[PDB]
Amino acid sequence: EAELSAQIRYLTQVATGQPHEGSSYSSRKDCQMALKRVDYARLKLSDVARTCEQMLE
Amino acid sequence: NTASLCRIGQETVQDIVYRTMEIFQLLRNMQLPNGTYQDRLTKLQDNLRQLSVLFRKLRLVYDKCNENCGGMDPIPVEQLIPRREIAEVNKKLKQKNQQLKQIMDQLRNLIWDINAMLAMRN
Repeated sequence: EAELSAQIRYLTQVATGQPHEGSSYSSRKDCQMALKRVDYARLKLSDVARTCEQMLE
Repeated sequence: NTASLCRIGQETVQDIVYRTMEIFQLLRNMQLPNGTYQDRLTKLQDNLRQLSVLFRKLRLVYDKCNENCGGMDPIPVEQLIPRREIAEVNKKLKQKNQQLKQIMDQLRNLIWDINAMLAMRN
C-alpha cells in the first residue's frame, strides 16, 4: 500500500495531462531520404561498373 | 620510322623553343639573396642540361632525315594537287570509344542526379 501510494503521489506531480505533442518523425523522414540517396548512388555505381567491365574485355 | 623522325624532330624544335622560354622565365624570377635560397640555381642548372640533350638529338634526327634513303624527290609543286589492318584497328578503336561514351553518359547522369538532390536539401 505504501509504495503504490507513493507512486500515485509522484504521478500526480508529473501531472501527465494531454499527450505530448512531440514527434521525431521529421529527422526520421530526412534520414530515410539520405539512406535512399546513398542507395540510389550505390545502385547507379554498380551499373557503371558493369558497363566499364563490359567495355574492358 | 622515317616520318616518325620528321614528326619527332618537329616536336623537338618546339621543345627547344619552350625550354628557352622557361629558362628565361627562371632567370627573370631570380633574386640574388639578401635568404640563401639556392634552389634557384638547382633548377637553372638541371634545366640547362635538357637543352644540351635536345640539341644533339636534333643533330641526330636531322642527319637521319636528310639521309635521303633512296629518294628521287620531286619539287613540292605537283604535290599540292590542284592497309586493311588500319581499318581493323580503326574499327576496334571506334567501338571502344563508343563504349567509353556510354560510360561517360552514365556518369554524367549520376552526377546530375546526385547534384540535384544534395543541392536541393544539403
